[PDB]
Amino acid sequence: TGRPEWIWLALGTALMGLGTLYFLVKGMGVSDPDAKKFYAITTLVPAIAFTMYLSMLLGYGLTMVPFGGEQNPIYWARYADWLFTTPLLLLDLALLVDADQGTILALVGADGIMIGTGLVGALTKVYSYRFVWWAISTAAMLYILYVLFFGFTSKAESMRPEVASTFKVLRNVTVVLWSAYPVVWLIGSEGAGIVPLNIETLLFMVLDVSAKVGFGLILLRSRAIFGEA
Amino acid sequence: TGRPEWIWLALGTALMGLGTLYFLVKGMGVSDPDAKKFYAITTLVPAIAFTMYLSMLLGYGLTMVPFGGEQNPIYWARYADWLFTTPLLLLDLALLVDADQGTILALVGADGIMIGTGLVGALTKVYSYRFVWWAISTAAMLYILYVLFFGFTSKAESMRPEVASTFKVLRNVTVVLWSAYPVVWLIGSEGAGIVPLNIETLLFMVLDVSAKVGFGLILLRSRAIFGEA
Amino acid sequence: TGRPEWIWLALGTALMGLGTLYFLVKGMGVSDPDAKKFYAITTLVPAIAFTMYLSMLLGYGLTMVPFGGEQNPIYWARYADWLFTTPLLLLDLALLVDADQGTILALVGADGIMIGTGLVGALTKVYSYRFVWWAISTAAMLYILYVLFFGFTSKAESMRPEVASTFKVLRNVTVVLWSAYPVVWLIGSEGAGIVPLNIETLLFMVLDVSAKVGFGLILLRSRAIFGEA
Ligand SMILES: CCCCCCCC/C=C/CCCCCCCC(=O)OC[C@H](O)CO
Ligand SMILES: CCCCCCCC/C=C/CCCCCCCC(=O)OC[C@H](O)CO
Ligand SMILES: CCCCCCCC/C=C/CCCCCCCC(=O)OC[C@H](O)CO
Ligand SMILES: CCCCCCCC/C=C\CCCCCCCC(=O)OC[C@H](O)CO
Ligand SMILES: CCCCCCCC/C=C\CCCCCCCC(=O)OC[C@H](O)CO
Ligand SMILES: CCCCCCCC/C=C\CCCCCCCC(=O)OC[C@H](O)CO
Ligand SMILES: CCCCCCCC/C=C\CCCCCCCC(=O)OC[C@H](O)CO
Ligand SMILES: CCCCCCCC/C=C\CCCCCCCC(=O)OC[C@H](O)CO
Ligand SMILES: CCCCCCCC/C=C\CCCCCCCC(=O)OC[C@H](O)CO
Ligand SMILES: *C/C=C(C)/C=C/C=C(C)/C=C/C1=C(C)CCCC1(C)C
Ligand SMILES: *C/C=C(C)/C=C/C=C(C)/C=C/C1=C(C)CCCC1(C)C
Ligand SMILES: *C/C=C(C)/C=C/C=C(C)/C=C/C1=C(C)CCCC1(C)C
Repeated sequence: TGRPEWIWLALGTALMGLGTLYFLVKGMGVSDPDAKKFYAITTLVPAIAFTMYLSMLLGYGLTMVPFGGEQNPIYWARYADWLFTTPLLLLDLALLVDADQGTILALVGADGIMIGTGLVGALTKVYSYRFVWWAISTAAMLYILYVLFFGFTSKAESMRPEVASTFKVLRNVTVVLWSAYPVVWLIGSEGAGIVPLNIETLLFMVLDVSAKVGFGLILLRSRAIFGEA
Repeated sequence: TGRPEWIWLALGTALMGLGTLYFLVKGMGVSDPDAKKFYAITTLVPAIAFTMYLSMLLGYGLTMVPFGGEQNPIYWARYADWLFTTPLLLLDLALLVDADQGTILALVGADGIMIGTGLVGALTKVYSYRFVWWAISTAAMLYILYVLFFGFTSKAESMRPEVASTFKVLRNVTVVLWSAYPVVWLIGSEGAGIVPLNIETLLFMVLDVSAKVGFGLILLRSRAIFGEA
Repeated sequence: TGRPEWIWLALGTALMGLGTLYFLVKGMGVSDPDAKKFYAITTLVPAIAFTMYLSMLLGYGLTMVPFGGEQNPIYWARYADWLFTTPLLLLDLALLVDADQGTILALVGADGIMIGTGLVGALTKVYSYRFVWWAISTAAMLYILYVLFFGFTSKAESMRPEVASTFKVLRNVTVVLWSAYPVVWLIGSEGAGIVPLNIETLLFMVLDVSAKVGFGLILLRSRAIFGEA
């Protein structure tokens, strides 16, 4: 394997795998029903990302897409990852603040549109249309961030202090990290092609590990995931 | 873009997009938890259909399927739309009548079979087998209509009068509009090829806008979506 | 159709179809809300398997995968079946013992990984990597079996005696039958190629009918699916 980005795919694979194992072992010896929900959701996230990084590392999760008169390597497995992991991450946030079902459905639905349209944009062969899908996806992302900041922050402040403050930290982490993804896509090989694939891959790896394992480390060490005992 | 059906794809795109915006703005300023559920479900429907009409308009959601000794344009994106939107529409109906979970699972499951087998039939290269899948899908549709008429009508009449009467209207709309889809498929380019694709596309566009935006306009203007206040 | 395995695909198709009809008719005349849930879940399982056996029989659910320097017939439709049916079967078990939501999410998630990685392994063109995916999938399966034996058996014994004893029987059936699948894959055409496809197909057919129709016959004749009346 001589793809230059292989090193970042290997490191992502390793870090997701180690993250999954840590959460799995940490979650052993938890009986609180509420805490079990968070452990289950949060452990699945890097477990799924592990499998999809491994598929990229082994070359399964890569296809060639012709656009701009070239054969462009597109790691389609990222979207398969994000389709399942990003709603789980939003579920962690929503459960934390005890969001109502309708809000959860809107968030997960907007998230599916965001990832779905990003995959279409990534596979689209007419260059200028790629950015049409990027814009729709980014609009869906803005909707999600809107809800997290101006709906979830409303109900969280009415929750327990440990819930309010854990939510606020995870909210901020999410807004910052999630916002970088459309930027990397736009400047990387899926978009304008300014940043080469190997650096794009490093950037997504840093984002993915932070948004998944970092997020989970903050969440799962907090007392907000337990019922008041 | 010189595909003659492009005009109907553009109009569908526009009407779904406008529908989505109307529901989104209308749903702003709703705090009732029950009404939020309906707004969320109903707004997602045309939002999803928007993306899939746009994919057809831009040519992404189209493939060529050889059968009957010809290369037949098959808009596969319709099924991707219907897979997600048709269960959401059934969820609107089920929540309205407070259906039990087992009935909801049966309906959504039968609906997945209906769309799944329709997609297989649409992609199948042996001409006579296409109609085998059409028959299975239509049997799944009959099951759904059975449940809506002879199960949901039973519990709705026990609900609030505004729930009973809003359900009955949406039920009738659904049965009529949904029944036309297998007919259009059978006589159109996916089936017997009597009606040319451009007219088939107009017909599905009229059905889709009615079953989604029309449906949602009836539902979201009714008082049945709010708790009794 | 001269594929030698066609006879087992036809018989599986027939037995799933007959199973579905039996459960459908049997479930007519059930009003208990709890029993309705089980009937809905259990009837969907062979209905889905029916469609996917039929797709294999008609040749839709078959692709050719080059590995080991040969064109290998891979029935990919099995995974499409298993992706939806195996979580439904686990849902039957979990509802029986009234498992908490977090445990259900872990089980369904691990199950998706198990089937997802098996499909990747089945489609992978580098021969030695196929067994990497097989090992990950089998690890996910071991996690599921662990939970069923050393978590579900814990709460079931605290349930009604008819629930405890119906669970224990279905648990044992599941562990035995589910464990055979990775073995058949490993020795069959997807793996080491010791057992030819036609015998592999017979083996999966016997397993599938037992794990689905057999399972459902035990479950749906038990009094554990009803509330105490
Ligand atoms: C939190 C613990 C870690 C903290 C740190 C995290 C850093 C993550 C990102 C690094 C970007 C690296 C960018 C490397 C750019 C190399 C550009 C290059 O090689 O340029 C040569 C080219 O020919 C002409 O530009
Ligand atoms: C509710 C507000 C709107 C109300 C109205 C909704 C109408 C929707 C459907 C119209 C079908 C149009 C069918 C057009 C058929 C044209 C056939 C044609 O061109 O035939 C020539 C051919 O060479 C030989 O048949
Ligand atoms: C429960 C009611 C039914 C009870 C019974 C269920 C049996 C299911 C499995 C049978 C395996 C059959 C294996 C057949 C193997 C044939 C091998 C063969 O043909 O070998 C020739 C070859 O050239 C050199 O090995
Ligand atoms: C190098 C190591 C790589 C990583 C290892 C292989 C990953 C895929 C395999 C198995 C998934 C196992 C299940 C994953 C989900 C577990 C959910 C959980 O922790 O559930 C706790 C809950 O409290 C319960 O009731
Ligand atoms: C309640 C839950 C709501 C969930 C809402 C989900 C909405 C997803 C919407 C749009 C994206 C669909 C993208 C589909 C892309 C398929 C691409 C594909 O498979 O392409 C294969 C090949 O390259 C070409 O045929
Ligand atoms: C021309 C315009 C085209 C259409 C616009 C682009 C469509 C895709 C983009 C964003 C989806 C936004 C989210 C869609 C779902 C919103 C759900 C909703 O309304 O939720 C209300 C609920 O009460 C909350 O708690
Ligand atoms: C509880 C929820 C229950 C949900 C129940 C869902 C049941 C779906 C069943 C059958 C349709 C499956 C259709 C799969 C079609 C895939 C076609 C495809 O991707 O084909 C690619 C290419 O053309 C060839 O390899
Ligand atoms: C040869 C025969 C082959 C098999 C027949 C064709 C299979 C696919 C067609 C229809 C699926 C019908 C719906 C399947 C799910 C029914 C769920 C159910 O039984 O629900 C009971 C519940 O109590 C309700 O409230
Ligand atoms: C809460 C619910 C949790 C659910 C957890 C699910 C996790 C699935 C993880 C990994 C498998 C993904 C496998 C994706 C395989 C796609 C293969 C494919 O479509 O390949 C087409 C073609 O052969 C090549 O491009
Ligand atoms: C664990 C991984 C996470 C949190 C991934 C998040 C990914 C995104 C927020 C992706 C967003 C995109 C856009 C808003 C537009 C362009 C395409 C995407 C999919 C990269
Ligand atoms: C918003 C879109 C809606 C309500 C679409 C409904 C679609 C159907 C009821 C499709 C039904 C079909 C059959 C019953 C058999 C042939 C194939 C289908 C998928 C067109
Ligand atoms: C109705 C069908 C059932 C219960 C199918 C069960 C299937 C499995 C437990 C499959 C398991 C696999 C492995 C553990 C590794 C190799 C690949 C699989 C998918 C065959």
